Amino acid sequence: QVQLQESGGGLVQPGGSMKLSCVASGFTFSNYWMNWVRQSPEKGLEWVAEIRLKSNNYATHYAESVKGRFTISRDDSKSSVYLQMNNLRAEDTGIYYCTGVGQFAYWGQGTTVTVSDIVVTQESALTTSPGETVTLTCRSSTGAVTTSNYANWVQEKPDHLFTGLIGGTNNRAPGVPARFSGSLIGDKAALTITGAQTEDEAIYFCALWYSNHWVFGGGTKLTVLG
Amino acid sequence: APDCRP
Ligand SMILES: *[C@H]1O[C@H](CO)[C@H](O)[C@H](O)[C@H]1NC(C)=O
Repeated sequence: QVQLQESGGGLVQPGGSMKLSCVASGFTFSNYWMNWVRQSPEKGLEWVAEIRLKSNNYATHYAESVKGRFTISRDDSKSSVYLQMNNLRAEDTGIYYCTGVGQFAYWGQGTTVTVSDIVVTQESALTTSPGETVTLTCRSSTGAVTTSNYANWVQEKPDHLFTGLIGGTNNRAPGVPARFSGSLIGDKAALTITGAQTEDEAIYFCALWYSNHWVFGGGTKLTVLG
Repeated sequence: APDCRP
């Protein structure tokens, strides 16, 4: 249904520049904010930048790690979003994804870039079996998670394939199976799978909103045995 | 808030 198709990655030198592109289809691109998020084995999933709508004068926000080096832009007439990356560092190495909608339903396939504080905490691993009910949790170092953190849950399957499950605490993304649900329980956000299935073996990440930026948790590896 | 449009 929805496709986000990235391009422009590669193998670059420290100090260099690179521009990434992402072309959207299957949804009204110009009505939604877009984000870039990156994944590295060292720093996990990291939100990089957002761009808002024409009606917001295309307002942008950046992670502190890239501010002054990266620029996000969009071309609504081409249904495309871009990331200009200047003065690249070793720490910018990773897989770069364009993502958005309610708030992280849709993800591109990723483009690899190789260059050569709030903590959100999730269970490292959980083990379940088919037909069980399993609940994953997401804690903030700031204090209680509330509906003002707009908790999102996303799923990663091989090979680095992301799909959004839940946004705005408990809103299921379109086409997401009914066994997934979101909640707030004991001042943490939570994702529940009511009757786990073998195909739900995957890494699950939460993301929490703080005023004007997102912080992703470390992810939970869910194994489904039997 | 973030992008809360459905
Ligand atoms: C999203 O809906 C929320 C309800 O919480 C607000 O009305 C908000 O104004 C909407 N988002 C945008 C981006 O306009």
